[PDB]
Amino acid sequence: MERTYIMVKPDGVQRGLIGEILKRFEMKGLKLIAAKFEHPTMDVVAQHYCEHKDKPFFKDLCDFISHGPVFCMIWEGPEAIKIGRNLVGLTSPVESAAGTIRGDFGVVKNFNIVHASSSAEDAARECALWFTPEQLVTWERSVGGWIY
Amino acid sequence: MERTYIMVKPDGVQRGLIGEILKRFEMKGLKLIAAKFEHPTMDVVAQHYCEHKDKPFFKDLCDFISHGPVFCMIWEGPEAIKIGRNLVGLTSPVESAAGTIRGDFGVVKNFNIVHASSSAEDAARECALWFTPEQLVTWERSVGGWIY
Amino acid sequence: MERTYIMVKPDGVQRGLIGEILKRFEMKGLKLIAAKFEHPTMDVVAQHYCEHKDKPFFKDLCDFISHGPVFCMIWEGPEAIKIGRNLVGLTSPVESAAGTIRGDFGVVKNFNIVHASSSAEDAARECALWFTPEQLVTWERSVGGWIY
Amino acid sequence: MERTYIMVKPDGVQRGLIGEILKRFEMKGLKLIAAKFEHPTMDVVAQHYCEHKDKPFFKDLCDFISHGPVFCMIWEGPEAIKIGRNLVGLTSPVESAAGTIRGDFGVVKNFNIVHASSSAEDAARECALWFTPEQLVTWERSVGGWIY
Amino acid sequence: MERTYIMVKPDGVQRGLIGEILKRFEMKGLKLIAAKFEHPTMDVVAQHYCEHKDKPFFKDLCDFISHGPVFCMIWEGPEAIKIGRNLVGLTSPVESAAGTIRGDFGVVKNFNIVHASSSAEDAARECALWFTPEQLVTWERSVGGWIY
Amino acid sequence: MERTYIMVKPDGVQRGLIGEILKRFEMKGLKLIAAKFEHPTMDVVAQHYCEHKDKPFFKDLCDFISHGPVFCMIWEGPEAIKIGRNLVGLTSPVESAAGTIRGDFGVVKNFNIVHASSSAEDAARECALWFTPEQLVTWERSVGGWIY
Repeated sequence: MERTYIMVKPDGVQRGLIGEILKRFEMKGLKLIAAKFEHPTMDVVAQHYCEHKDKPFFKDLCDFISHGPVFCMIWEGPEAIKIGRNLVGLTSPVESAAGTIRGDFGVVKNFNIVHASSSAEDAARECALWFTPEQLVTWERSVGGWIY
Repeated sequence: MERTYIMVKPDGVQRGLIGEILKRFEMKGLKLIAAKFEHPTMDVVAQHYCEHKDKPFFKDLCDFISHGPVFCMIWEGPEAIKIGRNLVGLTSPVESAAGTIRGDFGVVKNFNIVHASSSAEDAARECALWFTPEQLVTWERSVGGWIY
Repeated sequence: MERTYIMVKPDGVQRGLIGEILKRFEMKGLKLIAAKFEHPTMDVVAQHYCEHKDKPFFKDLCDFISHGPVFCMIWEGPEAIKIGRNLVGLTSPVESAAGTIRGDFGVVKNFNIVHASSSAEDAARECALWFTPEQLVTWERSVGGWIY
Repeated sequence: MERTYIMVKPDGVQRGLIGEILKRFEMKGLKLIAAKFEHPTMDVVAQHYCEHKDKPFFKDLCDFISHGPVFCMIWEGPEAIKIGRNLVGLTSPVESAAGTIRGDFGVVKNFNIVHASSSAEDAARECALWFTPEQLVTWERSVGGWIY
Repeated sequence: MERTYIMVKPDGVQRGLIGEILKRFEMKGLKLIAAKFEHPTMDVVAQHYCEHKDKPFFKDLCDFISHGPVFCMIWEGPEAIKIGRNLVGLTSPVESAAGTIRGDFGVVKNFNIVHASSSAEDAARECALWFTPEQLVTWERSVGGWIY
Repeated sequence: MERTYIMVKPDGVQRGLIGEILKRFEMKGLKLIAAKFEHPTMDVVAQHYCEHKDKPFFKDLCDFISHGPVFCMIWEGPEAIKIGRNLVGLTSPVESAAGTIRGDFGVVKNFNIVHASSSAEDAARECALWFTPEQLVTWERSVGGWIY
């Protein structure tokens, strides 16, 4: 039972894919916990990409996301993190199978539409980093017991 | 040039229609300004429904929405308010034409999926009431000039 | 609280529209009670079109449906009958609005894809005529109380 | 039995709507006669829009369309012209109902995505003008006898 | 040339997925032979799942399916069985790729939405068992010679 | 940076799939350069299948396509050729994964709906063979820099 951080990146937003991406997660049956449209701050972006702290691309990459806008979500369910990765596809859209977001919509990795958490450790950081705890929604799905 | 407040209500959320509704607004070409998933407070709900202040249904209605969850949006464009009404349909889904959200998904008015602002005055209140000003996103669509 | 009889006609079946039509009624929120794919008997068709018993086109119309195949459904809900008409469109496709089954898929009256009960009296007859009591399914939807 | 001229205008092409529009005509059941993607010539554009020869907005209207690109189509069927109009919606998208092309995707009237032949007279002119005799395709649909 | 048994399980029906699934089989081009919505009998269920006669999870598995409802189908085509498997995905949805039924809509394996015949042996058993000879529909597609 | 030739074959045209296919390539992000609907000449078909010049099935395959109709497209982008193969699926539909054109719509090799250039060498030949230089459209997408 997990929560994963999913983020429509600026290219996703410019291309009008927010609704499509949300809907794919919703139909999959993960439970929505948090969502918001935003212009991120540089500090949040720099923490988000902390693992790439001192490499040549770091500045350009941070600039691209902090310029925004982005659409932020947290989704909940058994093996949510792996499911997010499955729905999104591989890092390179050219290697992504049709059916996945990247497979269906992306061309080059610089513009791969959407972020999904990579691991339990990344998910734990990302969920707390992008959303304050008052933004987490407690609710119960009448239909939930037929999903898991 | 207007902004309208659009809200997926609890029945919308339970039925898995957040993504579908967002996507219909996105494809229409209105520009997204603000969005968030939330559990509303009674005080916000009571202000939202202020025009029904002292009628028999007021308590039940406020309870239904404040129990939540809801999905909140603001959308921008020429005649956004009228466009929101067009996409959503008439108050009673049974009177709503197929193609509209209510036409395509709703059965009875108590469960009509989604709220759209009714008028310029309602929109002005609703946008400021549901969203703090730091939640409004400034951005520019590369494709915008082909929409309006 | 009503039950309406809905029938994908042979032109609809030939064109691969059974699923699309079932889906529209399902997405609308009506509760499915009954469904089967069949080659109808001439007796049932002749009863179905009994109001036209003594008219010129009667033979051709009966043969058309009895030759089949058809897909039969019963759908339940408040004002299901009116809702059926709303989803299907006007008798002639050139007059049906986009969004409806005929408006989206039909070209001429004789190939108008699908049948919906026209009134309470017709539905009462059609539901019992096309389906036996054994073929009516009693069940309870967990999400049902969010629809009506 | 008519032929109507349908043209995806530059805004339609910029917004990635060619397939969406083609698909809607195709699902409606009209028979495709001709199609091509092109940069139109100024001569053709001024001739197409000749009814507007002496008018303030003529030079801008022509420039917009001849700058291109456009996707040109011919569609065949009983009452094809009226049907084109039904699928597309009214001149102004704000006044176009959901389910039509303009109702689902348009906002303003300068950017209303697609053209449809207005009348029998207009259709005959437009077909002869945007297409050459040898671009018209003769073929027969196996399923066609189930459409009209 | 094969016939495969496809069954929308109770979770599928609860989640409003009957039309979605039918539509995917229909678009794939397999030919529909039989369909019905039913509350299955305990006798049929225990027989269908006989390979699991003596096992801890037998009594719960049968109860789940016989409580119902289910939507039953037969689909015909060259290598229909393997195709059913391809459309549906692997037993566990987490391991099912996007684009399949389970990959797009499933989360856990107890709630994996739909059954598909596993092998030729299984298909012949399942068809004879969930359907009676007179529920099988003989018909011919005009477009069928363009599919196989 | 590549151009790939994509062709809806007669079975695809007969089944109403032109729009669906155009839409998938458009949604993927490749830039449309060329498109037309046509009855192809035997000369062009024979060249198209020249690698099979001296084989038994050659006559039947040539007749099948030359009888037509076909819908021809050229699509541009980084690795367009590989992307074309990815969207279309494996040569045989029973082996193509759900999500692909063949995986979603095809049943057998001979009716596999659509053609995509197989390699750089094939694409270079196919683009010039099926289209004249005059039919290539030069244009610039406002949203283009968000795709690649």
